[PDB]
Amino acid sequence: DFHFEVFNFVP
Amino acid sequence: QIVLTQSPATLSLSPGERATLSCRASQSVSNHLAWYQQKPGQAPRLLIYETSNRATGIPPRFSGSGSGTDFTLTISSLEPEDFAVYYCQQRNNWYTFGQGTKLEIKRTVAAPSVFIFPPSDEQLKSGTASVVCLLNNFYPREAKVQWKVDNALQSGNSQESVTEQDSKDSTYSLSSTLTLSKADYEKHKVYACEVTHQGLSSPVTKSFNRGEC
Amino acid sequence: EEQLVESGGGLVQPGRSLRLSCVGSGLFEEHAMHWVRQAPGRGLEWVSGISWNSGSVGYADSVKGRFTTSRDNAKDILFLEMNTLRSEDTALYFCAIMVATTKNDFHYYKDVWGKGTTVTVSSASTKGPSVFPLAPSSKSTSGGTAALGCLVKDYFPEPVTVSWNSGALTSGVHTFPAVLQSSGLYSLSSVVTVPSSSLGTQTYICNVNHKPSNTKVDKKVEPKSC
Ligand SMILES: [Zn+2]
Ligand SMILES: [Zn+2]
Ligand SMILES: [Zn+2]
Ligand SMILES: [Zn+2]
Ligand SMILES: [Zn+2]
Ligand SMILES: [Zn+2]
Ligand SMILES: [Zn+2]
Ligand SMILES: [Zn+2]
Repeated sequence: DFHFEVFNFVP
Repeated sequence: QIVLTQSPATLSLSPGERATLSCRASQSVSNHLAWYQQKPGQAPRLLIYETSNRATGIPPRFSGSGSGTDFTLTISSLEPEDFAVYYCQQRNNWYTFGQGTKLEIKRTVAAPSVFIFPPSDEQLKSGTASVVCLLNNFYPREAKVQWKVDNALQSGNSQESVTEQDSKDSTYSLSSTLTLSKADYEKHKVYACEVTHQGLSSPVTKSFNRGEC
Repeated sequence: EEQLVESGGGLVQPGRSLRLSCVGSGLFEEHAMHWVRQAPGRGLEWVSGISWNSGSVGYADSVKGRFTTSRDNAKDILFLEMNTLRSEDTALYFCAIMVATTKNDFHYYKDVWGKGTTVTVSSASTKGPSVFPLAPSSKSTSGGTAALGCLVKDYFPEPVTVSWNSGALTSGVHTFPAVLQSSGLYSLSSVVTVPSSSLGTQTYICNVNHKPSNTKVDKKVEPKSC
């Protein structure tokens, strides 16, 4: 369960 | 996770010239590939993120490109800064770095000057014996250092160490150390390190006899 | 101006535990944090990563089931709890923020790295080095230039720093990376290229310092005499 969205996003 | 293999392993170029570094993934990483630069004693630094985007302050001469499995980092005309280690990195499935590509300054061939050192006498009275052969200011880095004790080839009792590329002359230096028990050192007489290198007209042998001044 | 500082590293025996902390500046915060390590003379290896709200955690297979990553936003501290330690986990351990995305072609990245904390796993024990002269002789001379040095043998753990003439002499100096013996101890050499005319005139001292064992050695290197 790795989602690139979870670890990369603009705060 | 996803394995990243980088080619070339070592890339030798002159400043002003231009570099192409490859990184291939076993499975598609989409466009989530980054490039990092690292120099001795420093933390890595981001160059390119998401395949083709430069971080702030990254010179335009760097550019990234690729998709899925094949990617390339291009340095259009290299500056002295840019000779270092480069890592590709994927963040498609967790995070993975490649094994690294080392970018070295290419220069004219320079033959090593060789020096052997007997083990000091304070070392021998301490109970050990180290024989040091030194290759100083040579290029290229590929060199074969061979230890002979009364013309008997040695294996398993020698260890090598190489410096980083020198900043001004762009050469390397290397030390090969023959580690023997003092008992086995004092039986024999002739200790030689035979050095074969691209810049030598023939194998160079530096030797001494145990007990000579 | 955000910065990351690691701590908790040090010397530990195999099968034992250490616990690293990584503190980001201030406050929760809205970024994931990761552990990246580098073994001596080797490349970077991603150890672990944890999302901003600790909702997602991953590890490399090398450390799985032995290390545990957690974090606390309120303190903005990241933890690497290290269990079942091996000699192969001896490395410099970086704490890093690695966020990058181009969603809606809105370009955003944040990449911050700590300087790292050192982890040494071995059964060996702290010991000061044995400095021996590498004496200039006819075998160390080559047409006007002679070579001399110091052998810094069997010390643990790393680092050691080597200077010549209290730093007065720096040109022609090579201190090589340490080499790890079958014993589990380190050795290196420091050599300098000097004119062979100055061997009879100039004094040469190598300054070796080993902070872990508090060893301060100053050794003169002389020409080999009969
Ligand atoms: Zn999922
Ligand atoms: Zn937000
Ligand atoms: Zn994607
Ligand atoms: Zn420049
Ligand atoms: Zn013999
Ligand atoms: Zn923070
Ligand atoms: Zn864009
Ligand atoms: Zn030199």
